[PDB]
Amino acid sequence: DEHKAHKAILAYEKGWLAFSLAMLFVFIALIAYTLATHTAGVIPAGKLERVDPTTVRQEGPWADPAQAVVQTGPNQYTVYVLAFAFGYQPNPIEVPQGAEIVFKITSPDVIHGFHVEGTNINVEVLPGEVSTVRYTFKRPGEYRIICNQYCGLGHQNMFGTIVVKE
Amino acid sequence: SEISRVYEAYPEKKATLYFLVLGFLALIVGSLFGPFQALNYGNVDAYPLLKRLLPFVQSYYQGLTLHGVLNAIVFTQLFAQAIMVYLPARELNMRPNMGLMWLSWWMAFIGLVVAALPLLANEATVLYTFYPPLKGHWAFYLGASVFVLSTWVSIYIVLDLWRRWKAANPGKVTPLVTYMAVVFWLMWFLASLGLVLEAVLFLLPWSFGLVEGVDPLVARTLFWWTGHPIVYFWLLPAYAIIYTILPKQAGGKLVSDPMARLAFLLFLLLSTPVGFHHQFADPGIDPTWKMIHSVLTLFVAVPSLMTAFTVAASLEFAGRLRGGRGLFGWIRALPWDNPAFVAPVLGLLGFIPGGAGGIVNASFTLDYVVHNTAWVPGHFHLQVASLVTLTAMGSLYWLLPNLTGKPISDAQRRLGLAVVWLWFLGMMIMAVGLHWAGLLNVPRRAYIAQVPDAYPHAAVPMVFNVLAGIVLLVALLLFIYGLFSVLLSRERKPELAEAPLPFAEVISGPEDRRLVLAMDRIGFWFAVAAILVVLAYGPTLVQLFGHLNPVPGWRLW
Amino acid sequence: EEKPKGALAVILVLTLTILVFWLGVYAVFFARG
Ligand code: HAS
Ligand code: HEM
Ligand SMILES: CCCCCCCCCO[C@@H]1O[C@H](CO)[C@@H](O)[C@H](O)[C@H]1O
Ligand code: CUA
Ligand SMILES: [Cu+2]
Repeated sequence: DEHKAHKAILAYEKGWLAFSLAMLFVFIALIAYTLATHTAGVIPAGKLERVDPTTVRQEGPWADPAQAVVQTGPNQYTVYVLAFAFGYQPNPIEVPQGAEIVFKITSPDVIHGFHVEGTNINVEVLPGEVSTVRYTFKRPGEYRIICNQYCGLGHQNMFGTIVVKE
Repeated sequence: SEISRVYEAYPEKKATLYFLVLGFLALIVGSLFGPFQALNYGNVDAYPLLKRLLPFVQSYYQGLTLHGVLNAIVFTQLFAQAIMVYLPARELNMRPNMGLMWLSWWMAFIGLVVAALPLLANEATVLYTFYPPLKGHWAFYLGASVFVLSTWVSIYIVLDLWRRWKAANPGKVTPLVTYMAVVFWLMWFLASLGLVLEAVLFLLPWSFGLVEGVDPLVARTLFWWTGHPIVYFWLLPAYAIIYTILPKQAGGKLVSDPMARLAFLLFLLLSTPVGFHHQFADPGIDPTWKMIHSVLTLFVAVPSLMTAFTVAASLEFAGRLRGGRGLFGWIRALPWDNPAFVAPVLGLLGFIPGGAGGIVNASFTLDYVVHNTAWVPGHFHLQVASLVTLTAMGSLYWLLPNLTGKPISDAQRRLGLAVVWLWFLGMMIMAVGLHWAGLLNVPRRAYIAQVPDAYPHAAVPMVFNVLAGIVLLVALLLFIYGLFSVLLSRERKPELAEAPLPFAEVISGPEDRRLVLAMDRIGFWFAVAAILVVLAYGPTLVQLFGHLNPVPGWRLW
Repeated sequence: EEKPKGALAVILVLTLTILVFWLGVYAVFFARG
């Protein structure tokens, strides 16, 4: 008693540890899996792409909202989005379902979130940097963009729209 | 000029009390905003009423800043400074350097006041994460800096206690509580460098006018270097108490000294090099490095997995000694009549759903589902707002008397149980509401009650948030009532202020020795922990600092 | 006395809860891919 319980516990402890680590490694495998699939496109680009937040809507790919969407591949469309103090440009964003949409988002003021309700697109938008994420819509419709990073008093009203054409 | 002979003999007792009281006052003020934040997520807008009561409040966001800052940063740090200095002191029966101890209290107090001014004045509504380009008043950054640096003095105090004890006990293994405290503070020192670097290199010169811009990516990369380990900084004081005091309150013993040392050692090693799990959705950070940090994060979960079994086993053991029946008999044998026992046990119950949430958030690609949604706040109220806070509240039943000599009537003990059950119950209901809403894409840090029709599909979970807000409001009110009924009475049995701390006995075995001896090579393990931080952050930080792109600040409130 | 049935029970619940959360969100991840 007490010294008997000591050995037992310490014994099942080692078992519990071996099991736990095993379950963790399985998770590590299932995560590796996702990184090999098409779903891993939502992982922000790793390379640094600097830009000036004070001249973003004056000169460059984000200057003219009309040239936001641009076919860069047979089925690839690059959308230059601009998340700003309480809104998204262009609004709405119009793209074709089934095509690989490569978003390149930046901000002219503070940090914003870019969360496309219904998808895995969830990337932070930083002033002076370009957030590059790839995604392929498989269902047409109006997907709503929600800002999930506090950016000021109008933050709760910062929404955007993406129209994937059938 | 000391009316208490007890305080002359044990001065650390007085400094500890000042840390505690300052900490709970902060907890009370910050918590006032909670119920309103819950109603808000319940789609109900009660702010005009709060605005009528607390006129200085200008918005949902200023209140959220006060909430996070006063609760997650101030209350938790002061509780840690009080516990991780006093417990090791009483265990070793050695006096901390008192000139330094009081100096650390004044730094925290002066730093808190200095920062509180701008906060209360709506000059820094940037949330407890204060992410640039959002620019707050210089007194906010200066106040926080001093407040946090208070901990560096705390670190020095305990290392000093430790060195002095080792000199008077040559060849003896560091006692358990002191061991936890030492690796705890050494971990914090390594962890705090991120924030110190952010404040010294960017934040402070930025708010003082020396520089006009700050690179957002490196600012948040440095922030999270400290950002994650700080929640372990919030947790371990609770863990020290759960491992070394709870078993005694339960009527049992800690079934393994070596296991508790190992858990804490793992924390010293793996707490800091995992910050990228707070940056999965960030650009400019290599995906491979994110995977690596994702892996080191799953490993940091190991210590808590061990803690779960060691503590559970100690509780079962205690339950048996009390006449524990079968597979669940030990559970009913425990002292559910003692709040010092119940508060932390409930905290551990909700910690299960809490840790599961964390493990999810830590799986790299899976974070894209819940990042910045109500799910995250759902996760952490189960961790810090419940486990840490309940353990702290519950420990008031043995700690408050031990420091003041003030007894606790049976009425206060029962009021305490009601407060504990409600807080726990309330937090659980809210966890369900926030997690549910999070899966429904409702964002966090949002005054959504102001846009009623923005989230219709979150109909039922909003109800749970309204219920939680009411339940917790009642619990909070009762806590205040009871806390002050204890600090405002004059009954004083000096003999109980002189009683020893209710430390639990520890069962030891034969194999302990050599394992315990290896873990006591603190200098070695410290260097190892430091090397991991250099390997997990060095490569990325070198590249960010070679391509800094600072941007202008903004005020959008 | 003997085997820690209660402790094992607790970590069993901890284990199952972790699986529901993980597998549950791992599913949603793909549903939104
Ligand atoms: C004290 C406070 C906190 C603790 C502890 C904590 C632990 C974890 N967290 Fe976390 N966390 C994340 C991952 C984890 C992981 C893997 C763990 C682990 O350390 C947890 C391990 C826990 C376990 C494996 C459970 C063990 C269970 C035990 C020990 C209880 C057993 C019960 C017993 C013994 C009683 C039985 C009683 C009877 C009567 C039978 C991630 C992602 O990787 C994010 C980013 C999310 C995002 O996208 O923004 C995150 C975000 C946060 C934020 C938001 C910060 C912000 O504002 O942006 C906060 C405040 C926070 C706090 C805390 N977090 N976390
Ligand atoms: C009366 C109990 C409490 C209630 C009802 C409550 C409620 C809430 C709610 C509804 C939110 C979400 C706010 C939003 O996303 O806009 C929140 C956030 C938060 N809470 Fe609490 N809370 C309580 C106690 C605590 C305690 C005790 C702590 C820490 C020790 C804490 C720390 C935090 C933190 C750090 C945040 C995040 C702030 C941010 O995102 O900037 N809360 N709380
Ligand atoms: C900015 C540096 C400030 C250094 C301040 C050093 C103060 C020295 C200690 O003062 C302490 O004050 C407590 C009340 O607060 C008294 O109860 C305690 O007996 C007294 O010793
Ligand atoms: Cu933009 Cu919140
Ligand atoms: Cu973390």
